[PDB]
Amino acid sequence: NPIRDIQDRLKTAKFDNKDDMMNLASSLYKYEKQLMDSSEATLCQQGLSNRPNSFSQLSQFRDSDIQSKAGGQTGKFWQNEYEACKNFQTHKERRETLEQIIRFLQNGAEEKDADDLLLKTLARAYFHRGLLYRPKGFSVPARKVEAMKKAIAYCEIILDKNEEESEALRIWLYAAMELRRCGEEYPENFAEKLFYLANDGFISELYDIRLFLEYTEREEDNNFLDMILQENQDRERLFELCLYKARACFHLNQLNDVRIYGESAIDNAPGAFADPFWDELVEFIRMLRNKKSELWKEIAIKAWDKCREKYWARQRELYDLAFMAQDGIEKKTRIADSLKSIAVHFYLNELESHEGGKGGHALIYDPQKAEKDQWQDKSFDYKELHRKFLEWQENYILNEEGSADFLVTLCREIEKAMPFLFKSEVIPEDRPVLWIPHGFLHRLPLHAAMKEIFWERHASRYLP
Amino acid sequence: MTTTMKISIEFLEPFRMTKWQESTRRNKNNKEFVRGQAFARWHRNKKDNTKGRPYITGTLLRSAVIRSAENLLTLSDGKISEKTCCPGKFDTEDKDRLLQLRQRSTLRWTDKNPCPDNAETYCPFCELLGRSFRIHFGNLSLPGKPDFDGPKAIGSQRVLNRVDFKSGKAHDFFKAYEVDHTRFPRFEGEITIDNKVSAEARKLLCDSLKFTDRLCGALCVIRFDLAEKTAEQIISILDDNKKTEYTRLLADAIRSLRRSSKLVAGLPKDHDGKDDHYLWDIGVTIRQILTTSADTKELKNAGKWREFCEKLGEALYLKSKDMSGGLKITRRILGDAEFHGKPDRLEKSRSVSIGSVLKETVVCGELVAKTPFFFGAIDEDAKQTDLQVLLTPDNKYRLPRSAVRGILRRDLQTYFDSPCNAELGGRPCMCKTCRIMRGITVMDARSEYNAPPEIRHRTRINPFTGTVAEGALFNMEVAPEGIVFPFQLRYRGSEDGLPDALKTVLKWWAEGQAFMSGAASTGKGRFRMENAKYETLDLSDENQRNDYLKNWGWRDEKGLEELKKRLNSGLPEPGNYRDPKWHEINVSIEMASPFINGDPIRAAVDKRGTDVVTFVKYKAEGEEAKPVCAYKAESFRGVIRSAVARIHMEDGVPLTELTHSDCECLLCQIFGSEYEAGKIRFEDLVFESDPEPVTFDHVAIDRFTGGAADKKKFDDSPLPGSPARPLMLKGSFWIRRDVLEDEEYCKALGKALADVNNGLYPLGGKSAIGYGQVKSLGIKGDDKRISRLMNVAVPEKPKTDAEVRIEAEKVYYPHYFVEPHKKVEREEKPCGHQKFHEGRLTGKIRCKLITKTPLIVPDTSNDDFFYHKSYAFFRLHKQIMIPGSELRGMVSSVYETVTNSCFRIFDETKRLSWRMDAQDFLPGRVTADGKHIQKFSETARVPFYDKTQKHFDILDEQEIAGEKPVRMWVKRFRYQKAFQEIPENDPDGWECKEGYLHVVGPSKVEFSDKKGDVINNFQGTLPSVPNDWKTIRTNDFKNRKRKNEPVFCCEDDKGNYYTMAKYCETFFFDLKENEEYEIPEKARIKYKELLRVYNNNPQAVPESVFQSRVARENVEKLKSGDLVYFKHNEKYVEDIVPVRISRTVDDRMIGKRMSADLRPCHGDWVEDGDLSALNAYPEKRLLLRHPKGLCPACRLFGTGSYKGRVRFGFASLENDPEWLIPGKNPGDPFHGGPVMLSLLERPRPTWSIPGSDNKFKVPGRKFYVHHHAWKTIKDGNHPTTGKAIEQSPNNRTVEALAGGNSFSFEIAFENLKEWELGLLIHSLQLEKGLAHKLGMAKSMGFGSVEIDVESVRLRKDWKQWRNGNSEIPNWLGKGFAKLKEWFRDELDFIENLKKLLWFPEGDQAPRVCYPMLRKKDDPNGNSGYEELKDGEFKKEDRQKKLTTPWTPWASS
RNA sequence: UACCCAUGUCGAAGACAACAAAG
RNA sequence: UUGAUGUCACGGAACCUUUGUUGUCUUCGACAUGGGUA
Ligand SMILES: [Zn+2]
Ligand SMILES: [Zn+2]
Ligand SMILES: [Zn+2]
Ligand SMILES: [Zn+2]
Repeated sequence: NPIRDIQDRLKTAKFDNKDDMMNLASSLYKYEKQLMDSSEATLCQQGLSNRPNSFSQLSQFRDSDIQSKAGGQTGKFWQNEYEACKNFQTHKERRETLEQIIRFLQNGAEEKDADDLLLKTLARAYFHRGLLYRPKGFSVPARKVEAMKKAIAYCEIILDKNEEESEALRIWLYAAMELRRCGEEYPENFAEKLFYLANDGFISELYDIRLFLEYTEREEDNNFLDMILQENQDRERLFELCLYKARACFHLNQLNDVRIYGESAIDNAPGAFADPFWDELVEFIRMLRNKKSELWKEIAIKAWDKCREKYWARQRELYDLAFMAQDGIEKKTRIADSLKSIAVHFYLNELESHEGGKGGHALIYDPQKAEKDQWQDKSFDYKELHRKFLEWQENYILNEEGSADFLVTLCREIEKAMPFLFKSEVIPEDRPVLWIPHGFLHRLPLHAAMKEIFWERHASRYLP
Repeated sequence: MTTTMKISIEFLEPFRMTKWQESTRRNKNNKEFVRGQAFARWHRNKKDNTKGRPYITGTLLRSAVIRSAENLLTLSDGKISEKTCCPGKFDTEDKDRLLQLRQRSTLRWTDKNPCPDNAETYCPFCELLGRSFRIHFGNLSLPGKPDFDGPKAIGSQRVLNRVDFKSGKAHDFFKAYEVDHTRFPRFEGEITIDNKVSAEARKLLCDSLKFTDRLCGALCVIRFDLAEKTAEQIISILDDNKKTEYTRLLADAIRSLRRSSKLVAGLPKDHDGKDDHYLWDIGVTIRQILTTSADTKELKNAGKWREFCEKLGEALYLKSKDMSGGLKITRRILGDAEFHGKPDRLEKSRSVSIGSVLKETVVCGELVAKTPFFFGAIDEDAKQTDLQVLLTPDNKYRLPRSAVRGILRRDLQTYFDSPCNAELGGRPCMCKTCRIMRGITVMDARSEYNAPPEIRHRTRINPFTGTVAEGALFNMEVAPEGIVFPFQLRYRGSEDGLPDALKTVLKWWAEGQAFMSGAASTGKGRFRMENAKYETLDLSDENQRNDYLKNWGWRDEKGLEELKKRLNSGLPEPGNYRDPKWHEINVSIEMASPFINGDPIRAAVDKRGTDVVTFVKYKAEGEEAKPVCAYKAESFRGVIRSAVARIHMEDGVPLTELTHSDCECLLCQIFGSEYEAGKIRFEDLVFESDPEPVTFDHVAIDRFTGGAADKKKFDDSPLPGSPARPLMLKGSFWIRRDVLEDEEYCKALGKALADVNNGLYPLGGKSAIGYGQVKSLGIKGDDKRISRLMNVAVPEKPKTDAEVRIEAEKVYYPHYFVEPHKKVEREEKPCGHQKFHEGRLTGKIRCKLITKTPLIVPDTSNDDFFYHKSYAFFRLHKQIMIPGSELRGMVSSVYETVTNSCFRIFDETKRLSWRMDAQDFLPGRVTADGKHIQKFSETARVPFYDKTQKHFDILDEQEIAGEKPVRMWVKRFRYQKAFQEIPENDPDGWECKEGYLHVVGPSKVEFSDKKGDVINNFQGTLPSVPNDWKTIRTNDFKNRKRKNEPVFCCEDDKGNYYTMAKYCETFFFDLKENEEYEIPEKARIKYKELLRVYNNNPQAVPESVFQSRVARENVEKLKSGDLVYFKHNEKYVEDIVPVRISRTVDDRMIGKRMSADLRPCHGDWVEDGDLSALNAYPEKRLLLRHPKGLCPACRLFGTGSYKGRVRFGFASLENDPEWLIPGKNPGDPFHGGPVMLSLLERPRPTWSIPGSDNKFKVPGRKFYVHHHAWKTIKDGNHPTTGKAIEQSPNNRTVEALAGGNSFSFEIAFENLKEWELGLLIHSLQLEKGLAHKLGMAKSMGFGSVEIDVESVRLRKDWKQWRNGNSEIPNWLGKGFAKLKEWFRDELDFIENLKKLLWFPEGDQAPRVCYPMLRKKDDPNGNSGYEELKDGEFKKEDRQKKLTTPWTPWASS
């Protein structure tokens, strides 16, 4: 009964009090919302008990400055409740709660007389609405980018008037970081806004920690890492904090405790792969490799162990790092077999292919040889081989009976890209060969490799 | 040295242009910039201004030429003339410097390696590529390079979306500028060719130029060698007359006039035929302004007039939006941003050979719109219409190429039954649908027809309250059916002809199943391919290829005309044909009741002049539009969807109560939801025979006064329908064959259509008064899969227990009042309309009505059937009927009285006024502030209109007006007179005092059309009426012997004799400056009401010279310095009057004179205030509603917010008419004779409420008693006096039936409790000895009718109906028990109602008549109204006698 | 500043209230 | 108003959901005007 709620709010309402105005605005908004969507509560055909006094109270409430101020306070209260109750609510409950805040404030933010609290809450509401989008597959959702861009636009209004606004500067940088994660470039004034944050301290938010880490990696200065280390480790999200502290220690040349912080982050990790921690962990491993620090070879293996114990776009990159980090050929076979879902094992390392290296690794195991030479690691470049496969595949569809030339070239390309197939040293003659391919190699005819066709010397079997 | 080759590009379609980008944002990282790389660009002369011109990049032309050269070399085995062409090099090491990398496969013609990086000579293809600036492609720009204000000056940006195949809903969208080829067809450029370029390379370049068929999104041929002033005037007119609530109605009506300028001459008049229409004659008037505009020389052209009307309507709409706070548009939270495809940067190319076989098939036909269509295209500058259709700049309907390609892709995917789950970017998709589409060319088409689109109003109904949902009202532009678009399709591929999928799709289109536009669920966009012709061209043949190149593929107009001569008729026969997925179901609806589909805007421009007319649609018959009455597809779809939803449940919850989020119920699977398209499509229903609409007049009757309520008098023009001549409504709807083969969905549709067939779901509006009743509904084409499901005497009424004792020597009042009970039972939540609730009764009641006295139900369409107004009995198609609205109101009054309820119709804001009679009022003058009145001490009479003095001559205009003070001698002895100069007769005893003059004019006038004592005693000729009130002088004396009582006797040219008996004005002197009294706004409102009553007086004297200043000079407000009589309290004034004896205005509205519970549940604002400060907020409605809910009458018969639960049908005569008076023609027994009635005059609330005392309340509900004065009227005599009735312009002659006529009608009730149905049956049948009153002249003895219940049928289920005659006593008992529960034995209003409903017995004729004005006017000797005012009907005990039924007012 | 009334005429309502696009 | 040995943008239906509908007896009697005399 929304009408009874409005009557109760008007029964004892003081227009100099913030709480009463917030309650009255919430009741009126809820009544209007239930009217709009044609719910069962629209059957309430009654009105207000005391017309002469209710009319005066409503007229006083609907005056411009009281109504405008009550709207911002109501939006802030809902945002504060959401930030503490987001863990309890589900996806639909959180999504509906945030969209309610946006609608309540969007009708007033278009004017020039809107207060900063209206813009700050609305910008923060959009920032958290965009974080609810789980990145599925390689394609980033197009509405997460829109939400971050919309949050930035609201913050830019405040920042133009007040460059050093404390709350608006954070949200502008929070959304700018999200745009880079999605795939978009940094905004046109990212360097300026980030440098304005140098004359500030942490607001205890975990998102502030990574903001100063990026400042450290841009200006090469280490005047904020000491503050990061002396933090409280009793927080709920200890895994995210430990990962940040490892980065801070790395720039300070504290190599010993980086493993300790990384160990806790890996051992204590969230089960869900949609958490931003997993993306940050992969970048942390890539950061060590990019700076030629011989330390990622140990963190990556430990991270893979936890990941296996527990889709995610970075997941295949995590397997690639474990494949590269591990120096044992026998262990690398088990890593490759998980993704697939004389024995010759194939694994296509997309990370090394992007760097120009031989991303195709052939793992040949001959039991009859000694343990030192039992495993052989043969590397090849499959970029040219893949292009030949695509040409044959398209020619087969577009022009049947004319793709035989492409098939012969494709079969010959296999031998040219994999010279270790007709060599007796690599594979002894007259012995069966088992094929367990990975990636597009399933459709690639391996037994038909021509130099002399492959089947004239070895037998072939396929395991999916 | 080089050579210049001039290039001209002619566009055959609207090409696409990309928006201007900042120079820093022209890189690979800007998605929008890369997306528009295939479009024409926009140039800015200055970077800070949008002024510039469009152009086409030469790199785009080079890329198109390279692609064409690849195709040609593939055709000719890579040989041009004698030389052989290498495959060419399309690989570079520095791939980061290239803005775009090739994603498509490169065509292969030779297996050799490309030309060496350094070589003496290159192949012709390599020379064309530029490896050997050998060939420089210049930019293409408009001839002469003009300048425009911006990109909007040459084209309009249009939104193009991407629709998900599975759901049928747009996944995302993007925008592009479309520049019409008609306005900008030519772009000119140059190609610079070095002299070292080989002849083979030049020939290849020329062939590639001639082979390039499209560029910049359009097919191309490349050759080488007042309204604002009118709006301001209308807005000023509306503001000056204080009529601004009509702004949006005027905007819509004026925009509706764009069809033709001849509609202005046909604008409706008032009901008297004069130019007093409430819309067009508000002001110069609006009608005159529109008439002047239509006759303007500039606006003679149809297009200019249409533009003027559109601009005027838009301006008025924008002005109307400002009145509600402004134009606020809700914006989407997320998802309202464009999505652009992101190409993938591929390292190396991919050579693919497609073979040397290439055949191009041309299909030409016509796409004829079999249904109205809608191609959505919203103009940001057109806010008036919510949904808009796509049009060309010359206002021609457009068939966009993008929509045709999308529909073709959808149909190909449907044929293959395999959706294409591809994403924008990357290498081309290799699925069969994409392979077919990459060879498909369709040409954008437009229509010759260019009439303005029709606007359809659409709403969404709240399933719970049965009324419109909040914010659910919008317009929709709809393109008419019958529009023909040219169709040209070309397929280029290696097949011997069209693909089997394409053949099947084209055969589906040729059968009429071409759904190509949006809003398909409401029957929009069904086309048919007609007169289709096809031909296949073998481009592999060298001669055929050369002929194709020479004629540019016959793309241009001349080439296309030449090519159409060699097209084979028909379409190729599909080898593998799959049946269409949609099936057509024919609907036949028969209705035996009037039908209306409301179109209020069309009624404002219709010459009929009614409140609402029925919906009509327009068909495009070539260049002319044909208006046809039809039933909207949206309304029929909504009715069917409501029928389906209210029957079924999802997990125990009705489908009407679901939010349909993550839902898979049958409603979302048949009719669709907001997340997916529906699987059923409803079309418009047209009537088999075109009917002429008829006008039915309606009026709302006040429950207290018993007369017409204020502001409530209306009419409608539905399509007539009677049982004798039913309305036949025919049409069809399309259902997808997957649904038609599902037994559950067929069962649901059959149940819904069986409920509709049983009359539970009327079509159209105003179903409460008997409109839209469905007698039957037929379904064909479903193979009986849906049509399968479509397939005790009443106890006597009890004898009455009411006894009324009638005496012969007594005369009774025509009407009495029933005093209501103090308690009104209300409920906050009525029964919802979303389902058939358990424990509730639904069905029909069949009733029989028999007349006991002559009945008058006029047919007011013609007021001159026999100035004097003559009416015939109501008829519909030569059949005597009673409209269901009169029966509904008659039964509603009795139901409101039996179940003590609010006065449903009551003018709450009425403020009463009473005339003063001949002391507390004191003289006063309004201060300069205007908020205070200063008291005067004493007054004297100044003779102004006699011959004693010459005051009018001596005094001044300001002195007469009283603005400036005057000095006059005053005498006190009693002798209170103030002569300005001392008379020469008596010069002693005068005192001089200063004051003000209160001169209002000679207004104490006695006027008549006869001659009285004063007129008869006048000697000589009566002077004519003077033209000035200042020149009036006394001519005679009433008391001649004593020479007093001066009068002025004059005669009018019309025969009126005027006797003015005033000769003195009042002199206000001795002003008190220290006795200022405040004027409250309540007194100002009272004085405003007094002035309004003074200025609007039907009984005013015809000559204005005999009126007071307030009436003669039309005073509208109290001003400073006014001289008035006022009464005051210690600090404030109470009542203000302008003259000595005037009106006393009531302090409160009449709504405050009754109990707060008896007022209407949803009424007006009676408290002191404005309530206009909350118009823009939804809580203003809560201040107009009772705190406790709705009374039993408002829950059953409904309110503005709650739909009623009873429907009253028309009552039809059962036998041959028995007329009261035989007709003049004995051979025509179907028409009766005329009978003339007395004057019917307005009810007077001041009689029932004698004065301003708080003891005077509203007496109650007025009911008319039963008597037999109709016999006296039939004899031709006045019921009161007995004299013969004289014909006058104010009385009426009617055709009336007699007693013994039987009518039959049915009442449909839904979700009624047993006590509600029992009380309704009780209010219908009443009891033996009781009767209703219906029709005209109820106070004269006409209209006594009796209703008998004949059968009650109940709806047990959707399929089974059961007889309910056995449960009538139980229902009556439950209703009586409910009445006892509400009022524990204190049922005194029921007894009074039964006494007033009592019908006289045999040999018992009461004498019932209204008293005359005065006893001298009554030959019978009975006392008049004046005698009763101080006699038996004193104000002390007048309401007591008026509220006691059958109380005599005379004792003859 | 205390009393006294006099005249016999005349049509009224002609749309109003809500929704004015929202997802 | 582009560079050029690489542009499948004819690679993308402004698409999907919504009842111009709810409420109202072509009805009906006392009013209108402002003074006059002492
Ligand atoms: Zn070459
Ligand atoms: Zn495809
Ligand atoms: Zn559903
Ligand atoms: Zn009520």
